Amino acid sequence: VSLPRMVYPQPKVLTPCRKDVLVVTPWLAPIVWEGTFNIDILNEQFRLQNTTIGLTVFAIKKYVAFLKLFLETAEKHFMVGHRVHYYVFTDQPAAVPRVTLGTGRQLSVLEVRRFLSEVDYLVCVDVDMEFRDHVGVEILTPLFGTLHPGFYGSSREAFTYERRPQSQAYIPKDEGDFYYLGGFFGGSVQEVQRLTRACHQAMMVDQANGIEAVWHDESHLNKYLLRHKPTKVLSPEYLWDQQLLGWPAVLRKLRFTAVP
Ligand SMILES: [Hg+2]
Ligand SMILES: [Hg+2]
Ligand SMILES: [Hg+2]
Repeated sequence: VSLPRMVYPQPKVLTPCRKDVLVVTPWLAPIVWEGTFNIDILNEQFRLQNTTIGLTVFAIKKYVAFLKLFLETAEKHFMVGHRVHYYVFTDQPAAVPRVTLGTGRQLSVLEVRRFLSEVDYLVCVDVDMEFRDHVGVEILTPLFGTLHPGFYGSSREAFTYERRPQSQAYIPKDEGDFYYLGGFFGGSVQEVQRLTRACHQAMMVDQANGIEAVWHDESHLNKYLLRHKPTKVLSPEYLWDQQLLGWPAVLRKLRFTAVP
């Protein structure tokens, strides 16, 4: 459907949006930084499609204690205005806190195909986190990864990829675009299921061969995103640790952060 009339600042062809950072990958995927997007335009596009976003978290054992702050802050910052379905995977269904949700937002508790019928996009994150600023439809795309906040300025030789050729997650020293985080990725339901299927299969082959990748699921994620380039990449605004890394000039917003 057509966008409505909208009044906003004209984009300037001869003024870059950011001169301090890379805003597009060599495969022409945007790298999402503050200042690259007009959220009013994007909200319109995604609302006109009545987009539903699934947000998945695993909260096992002691980690169920992090759900309250996670969900409360998500209510304030994650996809506000859009349909959201939270999926909490937990071994303790009765310990899930009763958090008040905005309209159009729901939570399912899954004790430890349906995703295809219930949501358009899946976003997969860690529970021991909090939202501190806007995380919205600017991230949505067929497949996205997030730049690890400890490695975004590193050479590829310094990336902590799996370096043993015996592992399915093996990446040699001369290969690699970025170091993506295991704790924040997503995409269309189809692409996320493809990713998780590929990673599960690679992990089985490694297990059969007596090897475990150096950073586990993150190592396999990195191999997958090397071979299947993400259609957007999120900047470290989208997963930061202020205690460990401070607040550099390059970060105009800290959107989603570690909870000590
Ligand atoms: Hg997921
Ligand atoms: Hg896996
Ligand atoms: Hg993976």
